[PDB]
Amino acid sequence: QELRQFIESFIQERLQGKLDKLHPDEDDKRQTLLATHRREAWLADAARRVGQLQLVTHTLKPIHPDARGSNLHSLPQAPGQPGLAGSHELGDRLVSDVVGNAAALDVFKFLSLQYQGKNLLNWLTEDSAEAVQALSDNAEQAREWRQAFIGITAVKGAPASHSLAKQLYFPLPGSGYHLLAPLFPTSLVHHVHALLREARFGDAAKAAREARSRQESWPHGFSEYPNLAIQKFGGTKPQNISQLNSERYGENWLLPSLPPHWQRQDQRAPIRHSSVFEHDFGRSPEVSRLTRTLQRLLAKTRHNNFTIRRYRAQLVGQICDEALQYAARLRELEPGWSATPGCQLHDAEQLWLDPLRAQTDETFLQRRLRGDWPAEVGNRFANWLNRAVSSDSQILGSPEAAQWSQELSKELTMFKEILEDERD
Amino acid sequence: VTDPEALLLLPRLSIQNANAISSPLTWGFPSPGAFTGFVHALQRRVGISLDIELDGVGIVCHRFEAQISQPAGKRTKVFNLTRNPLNRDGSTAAIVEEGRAHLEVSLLLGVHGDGLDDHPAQEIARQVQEQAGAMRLAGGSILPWCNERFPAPNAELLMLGGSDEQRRKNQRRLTRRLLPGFALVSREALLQQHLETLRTTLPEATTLDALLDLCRINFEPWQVRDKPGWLVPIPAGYNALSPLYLPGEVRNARDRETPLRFVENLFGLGEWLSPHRVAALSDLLWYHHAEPDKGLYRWSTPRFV
Amino acid sequence: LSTASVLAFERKLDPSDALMSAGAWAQRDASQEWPAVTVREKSVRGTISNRLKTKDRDPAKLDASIQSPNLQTVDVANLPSDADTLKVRFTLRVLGGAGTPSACNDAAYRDKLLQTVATYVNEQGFAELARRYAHNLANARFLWRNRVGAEAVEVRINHIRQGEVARTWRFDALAIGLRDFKADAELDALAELIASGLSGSGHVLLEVVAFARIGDGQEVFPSQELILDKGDKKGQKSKTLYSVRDAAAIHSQKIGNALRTIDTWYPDEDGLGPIAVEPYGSVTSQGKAYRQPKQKLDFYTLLDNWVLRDEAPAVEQQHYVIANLIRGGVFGE
Amino acid sequence: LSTASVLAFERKLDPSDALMSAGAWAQRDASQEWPAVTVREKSVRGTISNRLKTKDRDPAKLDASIQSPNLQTVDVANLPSDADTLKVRFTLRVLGGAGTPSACNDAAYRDKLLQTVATYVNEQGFAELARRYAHNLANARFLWRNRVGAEAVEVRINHIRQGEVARTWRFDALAIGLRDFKADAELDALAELIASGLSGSGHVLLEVVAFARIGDGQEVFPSQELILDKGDKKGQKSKTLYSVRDAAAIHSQKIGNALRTIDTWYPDEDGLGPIAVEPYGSVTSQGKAYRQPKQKLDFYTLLDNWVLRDEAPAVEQQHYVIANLIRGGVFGE
Amino acid sequence: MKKIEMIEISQNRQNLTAFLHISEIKAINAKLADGVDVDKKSFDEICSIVLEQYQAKQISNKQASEIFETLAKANKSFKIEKFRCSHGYNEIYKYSPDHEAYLFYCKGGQGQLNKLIAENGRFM
DNA sequence: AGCAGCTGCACCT
DNA sequence: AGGTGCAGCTGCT
Repeated sequence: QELRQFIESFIQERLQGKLDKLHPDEDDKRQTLLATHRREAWLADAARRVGQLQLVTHTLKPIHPDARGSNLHSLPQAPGQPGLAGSHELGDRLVSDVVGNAAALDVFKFLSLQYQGKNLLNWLTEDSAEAVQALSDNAEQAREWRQAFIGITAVKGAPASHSLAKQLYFPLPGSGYHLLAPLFPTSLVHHVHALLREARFGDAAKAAREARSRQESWPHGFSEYPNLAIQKFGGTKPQNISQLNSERYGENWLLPSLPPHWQRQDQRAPIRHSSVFEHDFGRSPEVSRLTRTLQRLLAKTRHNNFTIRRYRAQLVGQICDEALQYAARLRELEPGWSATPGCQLHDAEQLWLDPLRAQTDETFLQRRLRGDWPAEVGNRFANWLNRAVSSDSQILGSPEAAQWSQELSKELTMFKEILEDERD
Repeated sequence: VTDPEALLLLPRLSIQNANAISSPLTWGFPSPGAFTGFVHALQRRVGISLDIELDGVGIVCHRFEAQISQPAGKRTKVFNLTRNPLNRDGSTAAIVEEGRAHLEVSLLLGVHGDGLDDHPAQEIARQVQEQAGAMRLAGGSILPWCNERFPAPNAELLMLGGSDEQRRKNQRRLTRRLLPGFALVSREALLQQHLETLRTTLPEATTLDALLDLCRINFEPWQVRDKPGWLVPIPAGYNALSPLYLPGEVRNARDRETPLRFVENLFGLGEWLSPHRVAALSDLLWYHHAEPDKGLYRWSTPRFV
Repeated sequence: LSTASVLAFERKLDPSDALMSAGAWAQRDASQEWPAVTVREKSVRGTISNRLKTKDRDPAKLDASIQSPNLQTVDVANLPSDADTLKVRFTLRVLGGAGTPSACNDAAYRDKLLQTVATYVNEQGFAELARRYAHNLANARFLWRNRVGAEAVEVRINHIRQGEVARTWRFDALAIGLRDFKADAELDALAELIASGLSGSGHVLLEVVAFARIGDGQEVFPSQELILDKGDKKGQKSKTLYSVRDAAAIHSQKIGNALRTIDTWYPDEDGLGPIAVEPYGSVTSQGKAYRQPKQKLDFYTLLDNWVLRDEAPAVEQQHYVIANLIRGGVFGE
Repeated sequence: LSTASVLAFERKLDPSDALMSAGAWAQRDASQEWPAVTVREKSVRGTISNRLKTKDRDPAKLDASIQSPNLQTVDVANLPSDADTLKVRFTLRVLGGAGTPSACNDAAYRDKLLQTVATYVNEQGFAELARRYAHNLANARFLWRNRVGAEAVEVRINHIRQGEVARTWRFDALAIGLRDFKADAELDALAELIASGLSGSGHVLLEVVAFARIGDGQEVFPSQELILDKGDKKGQKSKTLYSVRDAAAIHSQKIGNALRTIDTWYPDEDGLGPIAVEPYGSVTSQGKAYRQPKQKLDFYTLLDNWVLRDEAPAVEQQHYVIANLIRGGVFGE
Repeated sequence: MKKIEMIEISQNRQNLTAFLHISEIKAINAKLADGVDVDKKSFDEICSIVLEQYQAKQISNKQASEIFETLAKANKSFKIEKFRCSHGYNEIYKYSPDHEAYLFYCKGGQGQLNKLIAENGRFM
């Protein structure tokens, strides 16, 4: 019988909280009516409004706010295939959204306090031993309250869709089709959002950043998520959509799924003495991470040397392809290639990573770089690659520098065959 | 799901105002389900009358720009919207948000039909390319040819005819005109083995895509963990959460002659590769498979590595 | 029978984003290497000039509020200081099969709509609608504020069959006004080409270029974007103008709005001239909506009476329904 | 009757950005290939010179603050040391149709507004406003600080019809003052041309060049830009100057502000110089507002009494309302 | 002269001491009550006393109007407001004390202005 | 002699 | 740049 002051305190807080709009000329029955209706019959008013709401983990409103159809509460079975992430992974971590008209949402607060303080969150409808000494009512009123608070988890709708929903077609193996109607994963989005905001700012994530600024970092973790995007649902009033939506403040965050280069910048391979003859290497701004990994990647011992050697080989293999794509899109993108500054010296890069014949094509212009042996460029690229991979008596006197040279030799061995099938 | 008899190029498709969001969790490139649905629509509208079958698609992204903005030097991005017409009463309408992008891609298709034997190859390539320039791919229209340049006419490479050296030289020929951009493949096994490596804490797979699309730094007791490439979280099909219904049961259906099902997305891992570093060009092709007894409707790229 | 609960149509006549470049008149026939106009930034500072409140005027407070001005940074686009004209280029494709919906629930409504559109096309062609659609290509309505104040606007339209030019058209956009629709001997060939492409066979590709002699160093007006602003100490807006690859541009939907300015049959008056074809036909630069549902001259009730109850409207108002079937849209019960 | 809730006008005088170059006097007839004036930067080291609050104006605090200097970097533009004249060139176009709004909700308001403006133009032309507009091109008021202390200023004005010159004007900008409005025989032809443009009966494009003889190596004054970050002591950039492609320039709105310095009809004084036309006509340098709303002489009172109640507000004050409509803005609610 | 203008004219000005000439001090003393007195005072206590006397049904409206007219002529310094709305063009500007001007903040009208005023406070 | 519609108002995080 | 539900009204029946 100790659960009779909580609902009375909530009703009294709601009644005393309806005083910020004070009117002494239009309150002849407004103040008395608000005090009298919110005294004893407020439970009947909540029971009348409980029918609109529904407990839902897959909402249809995010796709469009005008669309009225059918929302589903279900946890799907786990797929057999490996390597798939979905909303089936949520177990105890799942939360439930509430859908319905906005005016009923405050009534859900009266349905949402049963999991706080007391343990009768599943004791509002059934198991009425906590619903009689704390309900303080008759038997018919208790039956009506148990029928009203149990309707949150009901089906509550006939199976329907809308013309503003998606409904795509999917092909069967050698047969007709299936109609798929995708819904919005509210609970999965809420779980990913709770996992993301804590990594962005919180207790340990900010304390490890303070330890980073204090330059005394211990073994611990903090993450960093670059170039997210923001998508907004609703507008100035985000409670129309879903209860969960309001918590995120009518919003949700999206992860970058972009291609390798989405911000093209013109390539400066013009007639420059410092940008033509010195541009035989290709120092781009996307090789800083690979250069920093190759710099601090040549110190590991033989207790874990296999993964470090494979990582160095993978970094070199990626660094070759970046230079190949930069030569294919930088000189090949711009439709002009004039005479280089100092053509007696700026002609190796202007011959290898240079375009075809143009309006200034002389007699010995289309018969020089296509007829000559295009195999010095591989050794020239190896001479640039030898500076990046540092060698000395510490590596050359040991047996790891020989394999570190043989890996670069096996990489640059295809540099004359894949980089020499254009002219010859 | 056989090895295709021929490959069909679509050389430089410029698409304006495609769909950028593509998933309830990502926002980059559009989903590959759009590309497989596009090639199935192209099959329905051409290949029934030309007696061929098209099943595979290879997505090489030459370039990509998005209609995004950067507010106040914050570390987020927003979407540039469009202005809708007014309401019936004539005040304004509520805003729904969608992202648009301008991309330029290339698509290589696989042909298995018997129509190759009786007709010339360039006629089939020309008719497919002519019919493809009149519909859209990702919600955005396909832009046609511009003046003052030489356009690219598509060719039909034959894969199941010839010697192996001539095969390898033709596959080295067709990779010359598709190197500027990169290709997109799927990585289910790599995500599975990376889940099984760090499985000593929590076996939830969704905490693995959210452990490869970040910059993790556990410093010294200043180093950056070696990324093995360009790992991106992608949508990887659908998964049902409702029983299959009857063609008249659900109201407001798109078609009243096809059963309907409610559905959630599935999230997997993918990678962007240079086109040189693959063995053959038919390893790239995307296919889709369904198990209607379960609710598994999934597109992926098989026979890769 | 009744209306299908899921009904949708696809946009025919879709343009692209137009691109803007600059140069000099009497060299416009070699305007393939003209450089693009670019978006720059400048800073403005103004004072209080808005209609202030009816009781907070206070002649000592306005003096104290005038000493603190406003301060902004805006995007701006100008012609160069040696260039004379402005070139705006885009492409258009007519898609054909303008009666069939993209989505329809019933099979009886679909065939009733099919035979209604069939009797319309059999009784009269697409000739009136194509003659009205070709006017907004012959004049240069698609450059909105770049047409006001110019002394010479010309339009070159060329038809593309293979990778070559099939036929060319040259107009004088200032002679053809923005109020009436008259038939010339050269506008009819373009109208017949648009009507043949709109009847279902494939697609028809045209390329439209407009040259406007505007001045020398004067400013031009591309589209500006709709964003939700930043909200911090920094500069929030740039009054952002739209760009494709460092080149000022006009949106696709704005040119599509300019081509759609067709209907003079709305019951208010033809004093505003033609408006754009919309259901409950409303103007964004007017604040209100003609073709209200209290009368019977909107899109939904006309189609409901023409397909279901079988009462055909006047032949003038028959063009409006076909016009916003060519426009497109999503309609459901 | 009440004013419409959407009511917008556009500007009828369009100038461009005025770029500057430098050279020598008595060669200003061959000033087509004169090199431009470029912007450089330099270092400054200042001292404290502001008022102290006499709370921390101690004898030791001042000497402590003197030892810590403030070091800054500034932008600067000078003439070359072998050149003594500055040349400023821009173009201007006069549009006309200055009564019809750009946007309007009510159709009963805009018809009687066009009636009021039409009875103004029929009662008296645009001759007074165009006379006062041509005065501000004759005396080179658009050079703001480049006009003080100058030895000689000269102004050339052309009239462009095609890529040719239709008429030419030369003026001594120092003989024509900055105080009176006195009619010549050569200034009235320019006034007639500007009124012919503002009325609507012709296309008017002008180009204006101004030469100012200053001295060898002396400092010129372009438009100054906004710096977003707060000024920071010890080496921070402190000021930036406006530029176009490596040439100093003046904003278009600043040389547009020096054209509508017209009205002498404000009730405070008329012999203290003309100010710029504005609602609640205000100078931000003086920190005060002439034409207060406490009197009946601001724009929103005169306009709302001339249209809603038909109370003409005297010929002298009727040029103020029409000049405000030529200026542009969003009036109404 | 009503009251809303009284609390408006009381809150938008600074607090100044010795802002009155002695002629206006006896002029105000001739127009106030017998018991209370103001000497060597600041603005806000004077506004509180006249507001308390006008809340009482003892001081008339013309007399409080003369008091607030005298306070209107005397005080010449205003508080700088934090936000300013440009109304026809639908923009909201925020005051920046380092530039001594208003910089652009957001797009909105009177409702958004009241929202950021209730969120951040009206004056600087 | 009520059906159907429609407008307008209030609630809510 | 809110959606949903209900009180009231009309109006020719």
